[PDB]
Amino acid sequence: QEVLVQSGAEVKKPGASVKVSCRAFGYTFTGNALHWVRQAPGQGLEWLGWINPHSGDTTTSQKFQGRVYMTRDKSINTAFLDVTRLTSDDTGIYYCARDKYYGNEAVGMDVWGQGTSVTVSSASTKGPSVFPLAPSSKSTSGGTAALGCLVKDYFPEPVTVSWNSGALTSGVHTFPAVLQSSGLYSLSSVVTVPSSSLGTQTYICNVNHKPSNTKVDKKVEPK
Amino acid sequence: AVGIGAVF
Amino acid sequence: DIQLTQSPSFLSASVGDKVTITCRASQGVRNELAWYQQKPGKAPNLLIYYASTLQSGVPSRFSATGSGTHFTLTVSSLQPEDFATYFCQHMSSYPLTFGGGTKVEIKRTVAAPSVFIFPPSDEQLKSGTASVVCLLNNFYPREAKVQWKVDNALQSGNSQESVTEQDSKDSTYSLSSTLTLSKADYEKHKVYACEVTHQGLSSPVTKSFNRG
Repeated sequence: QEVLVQSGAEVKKPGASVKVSCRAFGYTFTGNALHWVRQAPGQGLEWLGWINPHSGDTTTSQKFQGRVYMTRDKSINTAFLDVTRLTSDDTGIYYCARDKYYGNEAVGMDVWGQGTSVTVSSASTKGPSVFPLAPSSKSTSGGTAALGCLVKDYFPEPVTVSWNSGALTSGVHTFPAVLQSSGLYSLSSVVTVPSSSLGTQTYICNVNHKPSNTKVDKKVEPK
Repeated sequence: AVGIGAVF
Repeated sequence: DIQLTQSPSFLSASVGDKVTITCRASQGVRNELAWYQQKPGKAPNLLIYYASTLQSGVPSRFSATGSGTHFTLTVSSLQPEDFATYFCQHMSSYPLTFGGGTKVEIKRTVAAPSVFIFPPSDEQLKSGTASVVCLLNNFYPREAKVQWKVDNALQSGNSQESVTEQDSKDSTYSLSSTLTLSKADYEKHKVYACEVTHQGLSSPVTKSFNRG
C-alpha cells in the first residue's frame, strides 16, 4: 500500500530547468522525511537532499545548493524537485525515497519511487536509421546463423525492438543503447537461428520510437 | 544521525 | 564528505554459497548505516538499517554487522533472486553518501564466445558512414577483449562496446563491438577484422571480410 509514484520521463536542453513530482499513497505524507537521489546511467547513487513534508524545511547537498530545489504540496501529498541550470552531467534517473525517520532522524530509505528519467541534451528528437546485419553466407551447415538490425542515430531513449512482430523471441539479444560521441543513441539487436532457416523463414526487425512517432519494419536477408 | 525536524 | 568503499566491486558465487561483502567508511559513522539491493531497471530496496537490523519482509538469510568504520553484509545461502547489486549508505552527517556497490553474479562453467562479423549495409553506405559490427555471443566469464584491425592496423578510439546483463537462464554474456568510419575512410581500406580474446578459446579468434 505504501508507495511513491513519480512523474514521467523528461528531456530538457542545457541551461534549462526540470520539475519532477512524487506523490505518496498508502501512508501519511507528512509523517516521514523524503529524500531525492539520482543515478547516472551505469553509475551509482548520489544524494541530492531531503525535505520535511510537514514543515517544508529542506537540507540540500552543498554540491547542489542554490541549483536544486525541493518543495511540497501537502494537499495533494506531493513533493517536487526542481533541477535548474541543467547540463549533460544531470542526465540520469531521479528517485524520491521516503525515510523510516525513526527518532526524527535518517534511518534508511524504505519506500522508493519508480524513478524519473531526465535527459539533458541539445540533440533533436530523431527516429532511428535501421540497417540490416545480414547473415553470413558462410553460416554453418546444419549449424547456427546470426543476423540482426543496427538501430542507429536516434534521440531520446527508448526504442522498442521486436522480431517478426513478436513471433520470434528466443535467442534475441537487444543490446543496451550507447550514447555516441555525436549525442545520438545507437544499439544493435541480434538473433541466432538455425542456418537451415535462412531463406526459408523471413526475418523482420520491428523498431518503434515513440518520441518521433516512427515505426520501421526492416527485412533482414542474406546479401 | 542527521535530522530535519518534527513530522506529523 | 565521508567516502564509503565497498569490496569486492564484483563478486562471483554459486547458488547456495555463503558470501560476505564489505563496506568501509573513511570516518566513523557509528551504527548509522543502511544496506540496499538493486536490480537492473529497478529502484533500490532497503535490506538493513542501524547497521544490523533487518527491514520488514526481508528474508532471514540476510544479516549484517559492524560499527564505526567497518561493516559487512552476509547472505547465508545465496538464492537465484539474490544476484544483484548491493549498496551501503551512511547518514551520520551531511552529505549522505553511498558506497560504489558490489555486484554479485552467478558462476557457471566456462563458455567460449561464438563470434560473428557484419559488414556495413549498402543502404548505410549511401548516407556517408560505415558501421562494422562484431558480435560475441553467449560467453562466460565476462572478461573479453575485442580488437579491430583495418588492413592489419590496430584501431583505437573509433569503436564502442555494449554488453548484456548476465542472462537470467544460462548465465552467459553477449557483447557487441561497433567500429564506425566515414564512407571515405571505409573505402580507403580492404581488410576489416575483429580479433577476440577469451579464456574459453583454445586460441584467439579472428573474423574478417574484404570490403566489396
